Amino acid sequence: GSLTEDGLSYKEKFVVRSYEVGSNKTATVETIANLLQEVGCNHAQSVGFATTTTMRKLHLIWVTARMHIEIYKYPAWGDVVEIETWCQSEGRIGTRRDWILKDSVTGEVTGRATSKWVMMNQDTRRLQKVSDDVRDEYLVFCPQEPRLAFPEENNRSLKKIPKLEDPAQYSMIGLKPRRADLDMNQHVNNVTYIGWVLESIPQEIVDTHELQVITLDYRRECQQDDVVDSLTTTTSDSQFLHLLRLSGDGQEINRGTTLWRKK
Amino acid sequence: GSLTEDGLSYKEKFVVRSYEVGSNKTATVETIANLLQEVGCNHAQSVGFSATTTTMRKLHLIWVTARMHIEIYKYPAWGDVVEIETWCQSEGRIGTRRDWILKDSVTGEVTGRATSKWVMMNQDTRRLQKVSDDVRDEYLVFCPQEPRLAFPEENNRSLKKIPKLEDPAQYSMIGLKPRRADLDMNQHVNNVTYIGWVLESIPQEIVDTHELQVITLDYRRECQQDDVVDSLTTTTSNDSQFLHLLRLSGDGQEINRGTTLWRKK
Ligand SMILES: O=C(COC(F)F)N1C[C@H]2CCC[C@H]2C1
Ligand SMILES: O=C(COC(F)F)N1C[C@H]2CCC[C@H]2C1
Repeated sequence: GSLTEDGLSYKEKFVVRSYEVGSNKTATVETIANLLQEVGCNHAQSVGFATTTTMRKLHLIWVTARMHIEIYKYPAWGDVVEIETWCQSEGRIGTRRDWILKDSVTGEVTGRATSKWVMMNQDTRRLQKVSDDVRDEYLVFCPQEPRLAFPEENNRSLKKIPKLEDPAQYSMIGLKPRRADLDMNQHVNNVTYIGWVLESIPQEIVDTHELQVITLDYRRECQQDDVVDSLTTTTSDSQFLHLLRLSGDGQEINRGTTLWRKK
Repeated sequence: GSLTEDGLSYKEKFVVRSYEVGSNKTATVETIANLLQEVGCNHAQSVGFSATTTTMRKLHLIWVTARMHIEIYKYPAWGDVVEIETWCQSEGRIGTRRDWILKDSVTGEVTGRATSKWVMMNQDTRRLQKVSDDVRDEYLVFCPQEPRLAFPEENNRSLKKIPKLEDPAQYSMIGLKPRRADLDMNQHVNNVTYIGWVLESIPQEIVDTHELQVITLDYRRECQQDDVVDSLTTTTSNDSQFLHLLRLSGDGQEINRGTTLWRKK
């Protein structure tokens, strides 16, 4: 696509593909999640990026800490969806990347997303606050006045997610990543976690309901040779509490919540 | 994309995406396989197939993949535009063939090509059957009459008989299950998932040092949503050759067999 007239956001139109849709012939939440990360990459490339000059000298990367997605209408197979994305500072806590999905024909908002990214060393995996010299390097590509995709004060994207208590109501055990699940850098794609979380949602809910909200908290990366267990409990529209953990020791890697509506 | 001037083939340009590339920052063979099935679906839709005829719908009949052969000379890089041209052709009452040609949008050179053999089957009973004349006439008007082969060679590798892998296998990837992302719109496992499962038993060292040049896959059975697969591999060979076997974890029922050919980077 291209940067908007002010250079402070990026837009891209995607045509939804045959293998990108589910049983309802509309894009899956993982296809939407894939399209959000693609428009985010093109926005970074269009302004010279995904690290700054300081970041590569210090072996620093932006890592996902939290992802929140709300979908009102899933684009059908053959439909064009327009996604607009931008970044914003959260001082020294990290960066936020926001998205707005629109119907290319009507112009209506059909979905929206927000993500929280934190600075981390590539080698030790130790968290880090954003330095001023780093902030100066990317502020010129962000709106100065706040531009929020989810502007509601105390909303679903900032809610504290509790840890799921054993025994879980549902579970999908023995989940492993394949080469298609890794990115260009050999790490498991952040979208795979969405898929693994939804694997423990019972098929009856998937057949009768539509996923409206998904909030995911990223605690630890699943390695190529790791095995995950996906756990789910109904906390309620249908509401679920989720937990991804290592098959062996039970080390937590993700926690989240989903909200579904009757079709 | 669109049908060509004669309406006997379809072309589409795809821009390669960030999540669609592997370690070498070029499209994976599963991304290529996904793009081939996407250009095939748009070709069917552009001539009124949204993918059976009136006779096929009335008789609960569908086209199923029996064999897929893909040969790649250059994998498109992240950001590159790849142009795929696809067409179909009759093989009398045996079935249909769908062929593909991948081209570099900048140079116009052929960077890859594929051929597939499809057979008619009843959706419910899963029993194969020959292409009837009533069906043949309904789709012949969308195929070239003179043969148009992507792999025309006198002794091409797309028609070679694949043997069954003998136990013990040299390599293996056990306990492979499909997730919802592996199913298509009809809830059946996507034919591309089998390519990935086959490659899961190729050792990582081969993937890091070699590039996949040829892959031939034979489809014997479909893996159900609640099935578990075992991927087996044995080296049969500057170039590396492998013999593959996908089978059910339990009884050892065969679902796929294939071969791969790799070349040093
Ligand atoms: O990768 C980041 C920061 O994390 C998150 F926001 F994507 N970026 C990408 C660069 C291009 C857009 C502004 C710059 C911030
Ligand atoms: O899908 C097929 C044939 O099955 C298989 F070979 F792909 N089709 C759909 C139409 C495309 C032009 C020929 C028509 C027959």
